[PDB]
Amino acid sequence: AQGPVHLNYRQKGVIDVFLHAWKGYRKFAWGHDELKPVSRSFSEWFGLGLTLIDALDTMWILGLRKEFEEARKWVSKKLHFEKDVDVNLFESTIRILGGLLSAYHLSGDSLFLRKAEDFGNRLMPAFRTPSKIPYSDVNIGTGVAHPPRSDSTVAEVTSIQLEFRELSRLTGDKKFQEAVEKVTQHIHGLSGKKDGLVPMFINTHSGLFTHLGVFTLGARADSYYEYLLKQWIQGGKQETQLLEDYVEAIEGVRTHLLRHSEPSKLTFVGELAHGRFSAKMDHLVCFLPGTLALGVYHGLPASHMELAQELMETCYQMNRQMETGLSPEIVHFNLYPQPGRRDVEVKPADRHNLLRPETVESLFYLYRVTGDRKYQDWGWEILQSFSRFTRVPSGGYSSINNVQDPQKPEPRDKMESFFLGETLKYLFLLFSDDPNLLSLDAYVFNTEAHPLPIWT
Ligand SMILES: [Ca+2]
Repeated sequence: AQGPVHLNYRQKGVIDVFLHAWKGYRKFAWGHDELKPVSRSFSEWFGLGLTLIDALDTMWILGLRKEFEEARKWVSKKLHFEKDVDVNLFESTIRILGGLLSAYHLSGDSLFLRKAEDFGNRLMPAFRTPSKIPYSDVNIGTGVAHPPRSDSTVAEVTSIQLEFRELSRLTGDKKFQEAVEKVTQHIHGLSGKKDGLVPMFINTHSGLFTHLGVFTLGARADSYYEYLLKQWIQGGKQETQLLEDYVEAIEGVRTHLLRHSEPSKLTFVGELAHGRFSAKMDHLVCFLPGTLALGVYHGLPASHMELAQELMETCYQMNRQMETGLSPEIVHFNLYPQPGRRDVEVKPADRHNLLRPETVESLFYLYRVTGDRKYQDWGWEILQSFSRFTRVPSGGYSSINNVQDPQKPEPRDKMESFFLGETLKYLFLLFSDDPNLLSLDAYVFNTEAHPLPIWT
């Protein structure tokens, strides 16, 4: 139990956490999608070693080469896509394809690229629709795609571009990029948006937005905005339409979803349903200050930086206002000026924490762009909370049901793959004082924290 001497104490700490988490995966869920830390068991979503693949690049970046080699062997011998299983196009793309692509780039091991190309081909049947807008699910073994148990969600079909574009770039096979870019282009000219803000669903037959008039930056839409900017960055900042749509969208957020709480005036993003504003902010929305800061770094308006800094503070508060120091799934703010009234309110139904990375993810970007060490300090505090309230003695960490009860957080007995793929990776990078480590200038992270090279 020892780590490299050159590591500053905070990265060192992240590694200790990763090791305790991995200890659980190896002992009770090796080769399985997710670990059930409490019951020392495991769960299967796709049956593709999800946690392992999602953690490949994180292990490499943390210098856990021994563990990486071991995981590599499993991919080499146990990973088989010749399976009769339905997978979500979006979910499998960001974790499996994205994870394999990053692993390939960091290790230089062709195995990961071979698996990526295999997986990518099995996903293509999803685009066989009248509109070319892909179905939500696709059976990687039978080759048949189909809608949800309905239309497809907008964020899902517009948050797979980074991965598909890179696969085409590496293989020379243009079908991946062309299919994915068709979607992006179709969305670009689609009416039904509200100043850049997009609806949550789109019909695969008509190719039109559905559930019109309802807008959120949380689930079903969050990554759409994220990928407009990241694709532009990935392509060497030459695709102006992407930039324009992004800039328009941020203005749309300002004009329609941005409000301030009372009495502290915390800047937050709410939801809009047919003209009615809802002061409801899912933790998922905390990806925004990071994306905003990332844009500023690449030449976007300084107003984006002000907004970034304000939302980072709010996100930080969503975490720190809780008794465990961990943000709940959803937070309701107050617009009603009332003396004794606070700003943050959480409904008993939304007090869970699934070990989400959104806050630490944005801390990473805010730090890289501003250089303010307070963002590192904030991340260290959140890590402490994960260690104190989610740690499972036998190994691993678990999502919890009550973020407001430090005496009884109530483990849900589940470690999501993104805890190791995203949360611990962003924290490790946040604590790095080397701006050249996965520089914002040379790499762009997909929505599951898998770095991809910026095209030259
Ligand atoms: Ca994400």
